[PDB]
Amino acid sequence: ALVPYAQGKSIHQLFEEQAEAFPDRVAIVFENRRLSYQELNRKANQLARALLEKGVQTDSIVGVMMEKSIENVIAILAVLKAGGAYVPIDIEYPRDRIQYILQDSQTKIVLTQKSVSQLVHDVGYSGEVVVLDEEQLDARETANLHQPSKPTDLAYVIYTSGKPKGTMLEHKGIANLQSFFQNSFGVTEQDRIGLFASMSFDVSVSEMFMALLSGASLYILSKQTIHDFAAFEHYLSENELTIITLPPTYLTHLTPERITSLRIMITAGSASSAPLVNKWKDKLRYINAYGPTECLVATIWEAPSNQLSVQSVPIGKPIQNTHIYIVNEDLQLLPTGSEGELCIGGVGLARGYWNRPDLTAEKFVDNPFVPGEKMYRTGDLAKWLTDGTIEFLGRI
Ligand SMILES: C#CCOc1ccc([C@@H](N)CC(=O)NS(=O)(=O)OC[C@H]2O[C@@H](n3cnc4c(N)ncnc43)[C@H](O)[C@@H]2O)cc1
Repeated sequence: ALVPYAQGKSIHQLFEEQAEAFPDRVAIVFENRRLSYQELNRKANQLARALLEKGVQTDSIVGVMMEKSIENVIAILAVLKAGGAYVPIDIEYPRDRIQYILQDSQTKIVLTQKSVSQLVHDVGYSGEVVVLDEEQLDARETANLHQPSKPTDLAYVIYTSGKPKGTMLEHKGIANLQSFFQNSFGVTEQDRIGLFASMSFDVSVSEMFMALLSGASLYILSKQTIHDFAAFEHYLSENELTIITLPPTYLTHLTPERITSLRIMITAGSASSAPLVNKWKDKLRYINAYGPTECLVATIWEAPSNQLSVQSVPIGKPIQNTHIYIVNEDLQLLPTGSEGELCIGGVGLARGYWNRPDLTAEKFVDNPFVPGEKMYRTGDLAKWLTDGTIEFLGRI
């Protein structure tokens, strides 16, 4: 790779390495409960062995219908360790949408919990249902499994909206992001990282593995904490959280003077205004992160430090091992200042859309610039600036 990363390693392999180096460090926090890296890893291994016994294997797609919680993360890690990929199904989606995802994904096994069992019943799911807080796992072996794995194996299928489509992401993209987070944000095991997004929104993937592939601690925010801006600020300050990713629409309601310990604020998913950036960029490192679900994150713009106010907010430059092409309708490259479609190549590109071969071929085209690879057509309008940053301009 152009930029070094842990090539050849799976997500759970990278997590296991952190658990070996930082066994007694806090890995995950939810309300009054927490687990160390060693405890989290052992519990994930016990559940992974149960999942293997039930038949989970390479490119098994496993539904997860759970409340955000420590146990939710145990389940994700266990699916990966068993060799499968997870499909997160937010339990607050409407019943019609849950049923569509279950049917489209063709998953034969759904991981849930006692408080969600009735919803699994009421959506009519006829596959295998594992109620995790009814399974007896404590007696199972806790060592790592070392199942066969390749970086090109599926890691997760996340649905977006035509009809919702299951976007298929492999391990390699997240391995590259481990290296990106450590190089570009300087993430270390000392960091304390909040988890804000729904597990059905791929921001949550970034947040979870930003912590757990670096030895840092992951603080899963409760619904009560998110629902009250003052409670959110108090939680971040009392727990001395150092990194958080937010929608700009949430950030606009927060008070910088009430957050004590953040060193990085990332916004993602929509544009931040220049006045919002100006309000935060001198209190901490403000980062605008852009990307489609089809590659998680594609570009970032960190507001340059110790500079006067900005009047606009670029989406920045491609992250490591990722390439941006701004092209016309004939996929020809445009010069600086010309508006065109933002297209993406790189190690984090999705495999495509689950059981949508024509749509996949339409959106993941042959990369004209790198023979043998694919390039994703985002439908986003953009242009280059002469300083080499990109301006997001809306939809084509
Ligand atoms: C470090 C770190 C993690 O960083 C990220 C960054 C982006 C993502 C996205 N995958 C989140 C997202 O919104 N995905 S989405 O599929 O629901 O929507 C993608 C579209 O949203 C818009 N978008 C998306 N980020 C922007 C933007 N920063 N400005 C302005 N429009 C945007 C563009 O239209 C994208 O094509 C996740 C993690």
